Amino acid sequence: IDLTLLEPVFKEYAGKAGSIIGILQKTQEIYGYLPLAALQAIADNTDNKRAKIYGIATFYSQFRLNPVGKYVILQCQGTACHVLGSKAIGSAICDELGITPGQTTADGLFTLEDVACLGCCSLAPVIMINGEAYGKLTPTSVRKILQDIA
Amino acid sequence: MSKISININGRELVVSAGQTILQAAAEHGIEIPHLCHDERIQPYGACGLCVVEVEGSPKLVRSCATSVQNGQVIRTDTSRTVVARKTALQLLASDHRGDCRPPCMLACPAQTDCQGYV
Amino acid sequence: MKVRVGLGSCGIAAGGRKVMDRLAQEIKNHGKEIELLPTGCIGMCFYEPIVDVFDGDKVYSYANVTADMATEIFNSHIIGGQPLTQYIVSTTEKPYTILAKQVRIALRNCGVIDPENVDEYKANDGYKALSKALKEMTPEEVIEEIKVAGLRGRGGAGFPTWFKWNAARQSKGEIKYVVCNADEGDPGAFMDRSVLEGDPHALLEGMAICGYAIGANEGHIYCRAEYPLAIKRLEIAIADAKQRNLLGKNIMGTNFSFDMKIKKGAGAFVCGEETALIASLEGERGMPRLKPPFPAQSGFWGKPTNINNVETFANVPWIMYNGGSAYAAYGTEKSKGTKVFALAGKIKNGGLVEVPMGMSLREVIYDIGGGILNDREFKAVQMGGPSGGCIPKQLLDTPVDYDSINKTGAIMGSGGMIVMDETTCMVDMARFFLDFTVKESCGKCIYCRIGTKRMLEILERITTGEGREGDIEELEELSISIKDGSLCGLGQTAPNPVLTTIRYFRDEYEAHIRDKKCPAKSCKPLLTYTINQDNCKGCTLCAQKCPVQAITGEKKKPHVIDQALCTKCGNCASVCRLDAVCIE
Amino acid sequence: VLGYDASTNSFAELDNSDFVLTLGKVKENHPVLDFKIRLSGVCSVAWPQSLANTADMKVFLKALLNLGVDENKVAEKTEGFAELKASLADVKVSEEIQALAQKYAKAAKPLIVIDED
Amino acid sequence: EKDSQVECHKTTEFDNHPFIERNPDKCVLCGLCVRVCDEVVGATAIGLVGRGFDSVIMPEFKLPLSETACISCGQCVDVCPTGACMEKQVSYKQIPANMDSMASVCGYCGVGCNVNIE
Ligand SMILES: NC(=O)c1ccc[n+]([C@@H]2O[C@H](COP(=O)([O-])OP(=O)(O)OC[C@H]3O[C@@H](n4cnc5c(N)ncnc54)[C@H](O)[C@@H]3O)[C@@H](O)[C@H]2O)c1
Ligand SMILES: Cc1cc2nc3c(=O)[nH]c(=O)nc-3n(C[C@H](O)[C@H](O)[C@H](O)COP(=O)(O)O)c2cc1C
Ligand code: SF4
Ligand code: SF4
Ligand code: SF4
Ligand code: SF4
Ligand code: SF4
Ligand code: SF4
Ligand code: SF4
Ligand code: FES
Ligand code: FES
Ligand SMILES: [Zn+2]
Repeated sequence: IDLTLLEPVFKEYAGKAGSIIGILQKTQEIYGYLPLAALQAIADNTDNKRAKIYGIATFYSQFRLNPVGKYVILQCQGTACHVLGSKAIGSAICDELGITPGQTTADGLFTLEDVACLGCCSLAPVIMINGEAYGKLTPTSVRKILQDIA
Repeated sequence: MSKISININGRELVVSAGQTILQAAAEHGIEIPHLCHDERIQPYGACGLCVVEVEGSPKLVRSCATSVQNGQVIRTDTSRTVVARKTALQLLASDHRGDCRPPCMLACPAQTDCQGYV
Repeated sequence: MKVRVGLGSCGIAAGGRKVMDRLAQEIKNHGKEIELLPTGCIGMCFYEPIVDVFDGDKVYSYANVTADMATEIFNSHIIGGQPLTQYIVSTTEKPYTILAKQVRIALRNCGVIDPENVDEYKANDGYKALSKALKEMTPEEVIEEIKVAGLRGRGGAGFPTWFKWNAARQSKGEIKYVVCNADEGDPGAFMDRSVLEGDPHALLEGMAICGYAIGANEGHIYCRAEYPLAIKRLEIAIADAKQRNLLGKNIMGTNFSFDMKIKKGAGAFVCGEETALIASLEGERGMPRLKPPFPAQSGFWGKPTNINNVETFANVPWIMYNGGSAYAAYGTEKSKGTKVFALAGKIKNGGLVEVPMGMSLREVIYDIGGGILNDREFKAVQMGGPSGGCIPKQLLDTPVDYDSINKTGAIMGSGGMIVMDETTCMVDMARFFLDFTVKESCGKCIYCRIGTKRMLEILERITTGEGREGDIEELEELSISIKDGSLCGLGQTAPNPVLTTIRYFRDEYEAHIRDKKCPAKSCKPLLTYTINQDNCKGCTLCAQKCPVQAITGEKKKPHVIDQALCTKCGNCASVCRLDAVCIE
Repeated sequence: VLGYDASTNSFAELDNSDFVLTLGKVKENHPVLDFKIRLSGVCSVAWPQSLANTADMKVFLKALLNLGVDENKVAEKTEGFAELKASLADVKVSEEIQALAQKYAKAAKPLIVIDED
Repeated sequence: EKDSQVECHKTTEFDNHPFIERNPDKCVLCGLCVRVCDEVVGATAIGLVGRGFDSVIMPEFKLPLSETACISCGQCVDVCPTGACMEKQVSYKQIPANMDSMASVCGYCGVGCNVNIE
């Protein structure tokens, strides 16, 4: 664990009231998730009532408590993509990759997550992979794309 | 001063400013259901069982979170409040696992408390 | 020569950086002095990535451009002066027909100015309203001009500003706060991200103006962290405004000081509501509190606070500059201003549309959107997202306003257009919208905690084929009670999709329940498959594309579908060229 | 008319009214009631002595009806309101009757104290 | 009565605290326990975890209650309206009964808190 370089984050954000969310976002940007040791380190040296830290980290719709792969898949699950049939794309992803949403692949290369909306609703369905968006998508297209990446 | 007086459920009562309607009704023997109310801490508004109808308000108000004023008319046993409380209790009973009374007592025809004297 | 590229978030969903760096390489090799400017989307997110070319006083747009297409553009048109007529869809003499009916007010800088440069905003009549309000008008004059302008509130709500905005100004306290609720938790509605990435200087000017008017010196932006490009552009604009004495202390010599801070939210849909957002800003769990007390009497840390959308703060300076008397002519009587919508779904010309109110929905769907994608039959339009309602095929004549949309059971909300044709199951759409509110409820009050899950269980049981008699009655009984008793605004307008699709599409619920079949035939387990023996001749195209082999038959003879083995995936009819696969 | 030959409100509610209309000689017959009304401080208007005829009260009813009452609620809650409206068709309204009716209909929570003697 | 087609959360809880028993199956999520432990006691040994149906009240970092900052005061027990929080048995075998109550004062501290012995 990289706690030595986690020390500057709460060494700089200290003294700001209501700074639990910012500390948690920086910790997740560093580690890719929120390990229990990092939460314990945040609870120490900044008090902030450890139970409240855990409740904040759990709520907030987005904070990963588990490690992720090198390429993070974010499937746009908005209204426009669901109208055009993103369920079939999700089924194709689950069939080809053998994983369920919220989990990680065995080789640690792909991680499936469902987001509310990516916002590029004109090119529905959309899939985000490490900030690269693929729009106007079909299951054959996503299978070819994931084969080309891997 | 001037004797702050409210009118709840048909009766006229003399109360003190700063108190909630829940406390004021309970001081005069009027029962309003509540689950999430403690008079020594702040209001929460989770259960919603303390809803009453107050004249001048379009929607039901939570008597655990509204302080008494002068000359306000309150009803606690209307159709709307009873419907809301029954729906809330049905939703709560939709999630509860437990034995209120043991099997031995419920099998007795006279419902003697077998667990108690055993 | 001027080249504009609408490279933004939707551009990343297209060629995006490819056309930009290819054009940069081409101009680097040629060595010409041509100004390449990254802009935001015009609003036509289809046909992206948009490229605008300036020849003299003429502007051409012939986009859908890749790296090879950009190279051909540079070789043929940028140097040779020859347009490619096979890609031309908009010229100066022939502009976009879609923008012909659009009174562009909120997007008057999108696709025109450089968002990362304050100079382009200043050259496009920007920040002049700021100087006018600072030097020539009093804050009371600002409030009265807003009042004659007819502004009451944007982003749902509806209560008038003068009872909340002027009330926030009149609120006692040495410290007042301004919050711009720049989180757009609505799926499919992306007006705030588009404004932030296309013209953040207008929003910064607007927030400065309302801060000057209400007497607040410090303000916050509640912006989600999945909005980086927007955060980077906003911080660049903030740095530029600090550098050019447009922000900070003593702007244009005037005594009023205004400083900016950017707060990145964690991204929860319930973290709006003006009481959960306060708790999020306060560093706690976003859970709605009890109203009353209102944030006008106790908001940020117990201090009075004014919270408004980006739309309101954008509209305020543009009212300030010209005058609210001009905007009283546009639209209906009861509500004034302009509306910003995002058209999506089974539509042809989808994307962001700027409109006035009073304009009929059939105009928006057909005349502006080009009709229905694949020329299908229009069925319904959804307004407000998961918290909104549905409008059927019989009410396209309803004008867009607060009162008319409130009449038909829907909610304005963020103002999102979803177009659904006859191939969308309505019960599945209600189930989807209710699943979104189930996944985004804070679970404090018991109605939104339990009842909205009970309705979801009913809907998922209907959309499988295990529904019973009376499920409509249980749905109505749950919906009215959840709407009445929920503490937060999320659970109050939670059953609006079910309540609007149960009175406008009640005949399909019975079809899913009694007949156990799906009228739209897009509702998986409620189907059956048959082969027409007359209109198909044994090419085995469907049986080859069913990798379980539940369809048996010889060559040049009609096949037989085994019902006990096929799982009704839907690929038995997607490839049949003779269309003899009947679905019942 | 109402079902019970009794007053519909208590004396304890005299302090929260914003208008008290006195009919009869309450001061001379029940003077402690006048003590309470005076100490409460609410606005009290006595029925004029020059209106000792029931036709003046009918003019009062007509002036109240012309001030915009809800006809549908009183139609569904009463019997014989249509004939009451018909019998007040050609009733003229005077100035003092109009002033009294305006005072009564303007106030949110009025009481009428009638001396039975 | 319960319908089998709806789901109630069943727990396999293992919290062998010597004094405080917590049953999430009987919780109505009124939040009185966390509010008292935060605002009154100040230990903040318990808190909310999750959203919606998945909201559950549990100690810090899902640790046992004996591994956290608990005082074992029992105020969470005293404010609970249901059987989700109960205190442990002082007698040889405790039972549900209507106990007789006598008012006395505590015999340990000079603060002299008033008690009801049941
Ligand atoms: N983007 C959007 O606009 C959007 C998104 C989702 C939901 N909604 C809508 O939000 C609405 C609910 O709004 P809400 O949850 O903020 O509560 P609300 O509508 O009851 O409150 C309306 C506004 O009036 C203010 N107000 C009321 N009385 C006041 C007083 N005496 N003094 C000062 N201010 C006062 C409130 O603070 C609030 O700003 C719903 O109609 C829902 O559809 C809107
Ligand atoms: C679930 C939910 C989400 C909301 N999201 C927003 C939002 O994103 N932006 C916004 O301005 N208001 C939002 N609101 C409504 C706010 O309460 C409202 O903006 C605020 O009370 C005052 O808005 P006004 O400036 O139009 O009066 C939301 C309300 C709810 C219940
Ligand atoms: S099982 Fe126990 S906690 Fe639940 S209702 Fe019955 S007595 Fe109360
Ligand atoms: S209505 Fe839903 S989101 Fe709002 S406070 Fe209640 S449970 Fe939370
Ligand atoms: S429907 Fe498909 S599988 Fe059946 S006979 Fe025709 S081509 Fe062959
Ligand atoms: S229903 Fe789909 S998966 Fe099943 S046999 Fe037919 S084509 Fe294959
Ligand atoms: S006090 Fe009891 S019922 Fe209330 S939330 Fe805590 S454990 Fe649940
Ligand atoms: S016993 Fe006291 S300190 Fe321990 S959890 Fe309960 S209230 Fe908190
Ligand atoms: S008197 Fe002392 S030991 Fe007894 S309950 Fe009070 S504080 Fe605790
Ligand atoms: S609806 Fe899919 S990206 Fe926005
Ligand atoms: S007692 Fe629970 S809402 Fe008031
Ligand atoms: Zn269906």
